[PDB]
Amino acid sequence: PGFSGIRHYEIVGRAYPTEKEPSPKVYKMTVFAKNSVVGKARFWKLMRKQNKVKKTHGQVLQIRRIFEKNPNTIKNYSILLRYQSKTGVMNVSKEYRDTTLCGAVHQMYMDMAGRHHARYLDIDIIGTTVLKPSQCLRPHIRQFLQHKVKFPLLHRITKKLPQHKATFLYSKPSTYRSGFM
Amino acid sequence: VNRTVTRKELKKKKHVPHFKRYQSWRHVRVSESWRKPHGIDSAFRRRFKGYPAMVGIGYKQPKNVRHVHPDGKRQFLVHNLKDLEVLLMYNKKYAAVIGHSVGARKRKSIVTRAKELQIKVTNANARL
Amino acid sequence: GIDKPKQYKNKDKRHPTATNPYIRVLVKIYRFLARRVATPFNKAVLKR
Amino acid sequence: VRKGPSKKVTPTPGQVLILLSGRFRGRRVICLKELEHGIFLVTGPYKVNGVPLRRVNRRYCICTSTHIDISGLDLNIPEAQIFARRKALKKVKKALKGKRARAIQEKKDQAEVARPENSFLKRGKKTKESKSEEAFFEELKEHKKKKAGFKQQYQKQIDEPLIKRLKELDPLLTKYLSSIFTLQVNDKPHLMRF
Amino acid sequence: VKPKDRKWRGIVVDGKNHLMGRLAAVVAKQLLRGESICVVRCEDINISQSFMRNKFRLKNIMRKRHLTQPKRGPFHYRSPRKMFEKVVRSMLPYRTAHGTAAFERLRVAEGIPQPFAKKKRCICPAAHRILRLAPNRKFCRLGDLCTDIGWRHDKTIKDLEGKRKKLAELRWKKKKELTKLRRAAERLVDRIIPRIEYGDPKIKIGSL
Amino acid sequence: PKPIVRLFQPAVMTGFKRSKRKQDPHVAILAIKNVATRKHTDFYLGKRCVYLYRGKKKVAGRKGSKVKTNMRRIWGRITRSHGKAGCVKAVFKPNLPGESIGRKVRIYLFPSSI
Amino acid sequence: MLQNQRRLAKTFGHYFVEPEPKIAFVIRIRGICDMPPKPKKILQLLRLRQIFNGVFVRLNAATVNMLRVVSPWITWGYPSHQVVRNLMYKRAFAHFAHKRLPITNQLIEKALGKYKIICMEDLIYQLYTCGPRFREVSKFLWPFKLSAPRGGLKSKKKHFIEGGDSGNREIYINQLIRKMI
Amino acid sequence: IKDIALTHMKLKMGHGLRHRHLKELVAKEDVLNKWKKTTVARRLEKQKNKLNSTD
RNA sequence: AGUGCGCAGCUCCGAAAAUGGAUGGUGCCCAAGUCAGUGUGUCUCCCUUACAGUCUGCCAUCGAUGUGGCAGCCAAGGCAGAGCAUCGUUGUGUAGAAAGGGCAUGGACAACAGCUGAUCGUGUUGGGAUUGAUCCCGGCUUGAGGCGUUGCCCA
RNA sequence: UUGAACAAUGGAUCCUACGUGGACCAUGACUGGUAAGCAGUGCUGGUGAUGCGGGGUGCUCCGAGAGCAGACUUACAGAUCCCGAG
Repeated sequence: PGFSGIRHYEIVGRAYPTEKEPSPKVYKMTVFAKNSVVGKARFWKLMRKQNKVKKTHGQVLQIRRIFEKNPNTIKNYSILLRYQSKTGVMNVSKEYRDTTLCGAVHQMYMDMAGRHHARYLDIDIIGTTVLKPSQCLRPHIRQFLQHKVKFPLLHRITKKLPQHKATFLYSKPSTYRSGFM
Repeated sequence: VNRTVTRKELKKKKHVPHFKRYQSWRHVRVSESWRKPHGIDSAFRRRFKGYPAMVGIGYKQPKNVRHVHPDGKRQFLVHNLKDLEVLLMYNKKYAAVIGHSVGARKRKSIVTRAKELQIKVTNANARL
Repeated sequence: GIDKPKQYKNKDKRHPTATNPYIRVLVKIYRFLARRVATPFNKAVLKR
Repeated sequence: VRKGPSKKVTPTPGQVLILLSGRFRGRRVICLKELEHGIFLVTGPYKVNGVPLRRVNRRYCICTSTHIDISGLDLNIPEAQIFARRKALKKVKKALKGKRARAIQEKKDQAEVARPENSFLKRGKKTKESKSEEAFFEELKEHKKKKAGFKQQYQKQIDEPLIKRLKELDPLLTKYLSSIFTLQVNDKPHLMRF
Repeated sequence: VKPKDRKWRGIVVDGKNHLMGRLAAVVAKQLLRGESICVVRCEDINISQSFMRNKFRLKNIMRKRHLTQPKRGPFHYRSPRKMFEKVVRSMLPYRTAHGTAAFERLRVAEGIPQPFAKKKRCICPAAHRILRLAPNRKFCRLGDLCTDIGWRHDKTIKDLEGKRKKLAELRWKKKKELTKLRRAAERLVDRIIPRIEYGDPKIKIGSL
Repeated sequence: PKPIVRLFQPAVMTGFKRSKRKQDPHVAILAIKNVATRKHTDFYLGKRCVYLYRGKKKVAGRKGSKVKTNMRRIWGRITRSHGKAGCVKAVFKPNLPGESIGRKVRIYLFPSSI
Repeated sequence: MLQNQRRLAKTFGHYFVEPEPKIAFVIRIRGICDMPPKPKKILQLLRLRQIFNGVFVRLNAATVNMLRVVSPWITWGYPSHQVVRNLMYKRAFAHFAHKRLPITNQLIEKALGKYKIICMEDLIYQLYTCGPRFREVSKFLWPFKLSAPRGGLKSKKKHFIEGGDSGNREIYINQLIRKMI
Repeated sequence: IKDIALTHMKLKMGHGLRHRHLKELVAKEDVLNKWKKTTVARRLEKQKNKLNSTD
């Protein structure tokens, strides 16, 4: 895909060392957020509500935006998430073929918004994993997990720049051509 | 200063609109002369979107060009040769406007003396 | 617009309310003195 | 493949320009030299284009990518005598307020403008008059006639070795310059290089 | 052709296989921009939903009448051309001088009459039913809807269009022969003077 | 006859600068032919433009032509772009009339900078 | 030196706890009508009386507990050195003699010579790196007036973490100042 | 797929072929010339040459 | 692979009022509905514009400074609650207010050696000035049983 | 380290002429009532006294506050057309 508007961060934090607890525990979250502001926000939203450590009493040791190692090979990311609805919480497992994990996460977010009207701040990413093509359980993924998938472009509409979007097109179009112009 | 106002600065006036009393166009009793609206529901006084302009001080013009006429000169209402001799030294800043009641006999002398002094008379050609 | 503080108005009185031209002459003299001698006494007399 | 930086497209000696406005719209001319900053002396030869020795703003001409290689031609011209001032009594409408900058950027302009000469009585322009509407008209006619005859000297002095050069270079350039540039329905000026 | 239409010049838009309101909106914006447009074949315009849905929509539209005097009430036209003119009217500010100027630049017609059959007609890609509607989706025909609510002239225009198409086929075959021999003439001249094309490094001042 | 030559680009006056319910009659919007992106307006930025309309009386023609004409001219300049679809904001003097909307305007290639 | 500490930490597998920020540029994003009394008073105390006015503030307990309570009306963030420099050299005016004077070296010498501050470089230095005389410099400064930003605000009403344009943009206030100068 | 357009030809290769082999395949199969000889190539080239043509 | 429970998104039923009518109209259906993302000082198209923000000019206000002849010289100013020069701030407003500033009417006391049969005043019509109250002038009517400008006082 | 921060043309001492003393709106802070564009309250802000941009229209919503102009930029909110902006 293109421009997954999401950056992956591996944030590491703890609490300010008090004199009763001179070495507080250290927690490392993995946050897929638009930017580091939202990332640290989610990190502290988990620090409070899972450890009673508050952004004002805590201390970030690392943030570390993570870049995709090899973005030129397609992977099948299974994302396990939970989200809030009008009624309570629901657990979801979805999977996406993408070249980047941030790409698959942007795909997951827009897919959840589409199918379930879920929102970013109402989705909480439980673990993510990468699957071998023998481990993908969904049909719309197993159909592309073949080696030589092949299909035509049939009712194509020939996207074209606004510079030459014919307002009157004195020719006759054809939805089944190759569409160079 | 015996200096006429230039056209350069006459054309930099600030476009006073044609202020009128509100609804002076409905009735002949309501005259054209401006009056500040004091109504309670008046949309004019409340300055609604498409209503006419409200007389204010933002429209007042700089001191250099305020009361200056399209001639480039201020005006001075004269009735005697005394007032011409007064304007003797400011023949470029001022223009001698003869009073409307000054007769033809004194208008003749005023016009003569003012054209020797080279003061402009805005109403030189009035009666003969 | 701006949430203004109070725009400065000088409390002190700087014009003689007296109608006597000679009191006004004295105000002129002591304006001169409070300016170009600038002593507390001259400023006080100008006030008064 | 190199985009490179941006440069001020400017006419050079021997560059084919296209006049954008005036008596000669869209005619292709040869830039000879620059007279003032932004004003150039051009001529699409009076035999080729019909455009005489002329001046042009850099702003009313298109600077095409056609260079003529005008090397080795006599381009010396009495510009002041040929092109009159047309505004007589050069800089007197009000008594000079003083030019009270003393060394640089007023004196360096006033001296540089007191250097040049003046088109004298024949090569200068004639301001209009009546003289029974004819004693001026006839004399203006012969004044214009002799001025044109004096300009034809220099114009042919340039145009006889300039056509012998463009024919020497390649023969189609004379018809290239004889043809006038127009816009048609499928020509988009914002996309046409020159 | 009548005199006022003999005087006519503008663009001709084939309304066939077009979505009615998208057509109307493109036509309206262009009329406002000052074009003269003639939307021809308004019986073959398409509308985006089921035939029955659009039939009931038209029924509930024609339900609206001035109760005091209907002859002054909303007019509900039975001609496809006039229905289209009213949709375009709605898209235009027809109650101003420039709005009525645009609406009078609009030149809707049924079938393909003569001042417009003598002209090259075009299509709006946006507003074209094939290029716009998903094949999954249903659609109707304005001539079907208008014959449903009345409009006794569908078949009358079908016959005339068949005649026009036969004449067009004759002219098309003559044009095919003429373009054959015009390519012949072009090649004959290509022998004499070879065509110099843009893709040429030879065009230069050391050549040419 | 002499060769009539075309050294301008046509545009349409698409109304004045305006919000939904009020307008600025000083800044006219012009849609130029075959210009349909904002990137293509950088050519016409700064160019001069004339709006031609016909009066009844004969006004003086070109400067020095000394022949009159029924045409009348309002000159302006293309000052900036307007939006994304190839419209420009031009300023005229005097302000463009009201029946100028939906009408053609010539945009000359000068002042040229290429 | 900070970069060298980070280099050594990354080398040997340690955590460089980045020094917590000391200054913050605070910009008034919201307007002036419908103002609750306590936010109104705190914005007065911050000298943010005009919309799109900015001030430098020290970040400590006292100032942060005010920034929190007036956050729905302000953004703030940690400006970069060059952003501070651009602000000072293009937007800075002196609050001196009960006037709003354009900063000059002579005016700086007059108003702050007491503190061995003579040039605009001194102001920029104290502001960026607080220094002892940050208080005097900031008081000497007049609250920056900034234009309505190019590009614009996403949404005044939400928080920056909620996609909006309020609260703390820890480093994304450089992107905002750059649009506002 | 809205951005691409399909050319008449195809290569015999596996997924994610490296440059080392893909360049030698396009060379051996002569895809650049087989493309430049097509009709669409010449339409596009006439368009682009009209574009980049000087006066 | 099949069979159960369920849970969320959209859709359908549930869904009935009286003039003809209203996502504002048109209409829209891979939307012109709906849910997300994106438009980056970077973008083939992320642009529009409020009387809001920024810069500038002018008006007015409230101030600060130097002055308001003992001045470098001319020009200007030269009525000390005036004027002059520079700078800064601030401009919504009902009721209400101003020891803030003015326009205007009748008449007394004064000044204009004011104007007027070479045509007063009124009125009418054009023009110019003014932010404005209003002021000045040309034309015509008209013809005196006249009028105006400034200070101040009595209404 | 003049011993918390931030702000601050301000503190003290008085005199004095008026208008007002029907209010209303919004919010889990509520009380009476089945409820009400009902009645009565609390904090704050608005309307009244307030125009301007948007909500088609609307005294109270959202933005923002209003000397006269020029340029740029935006808020709320918007871009099928009406209607500026894909």
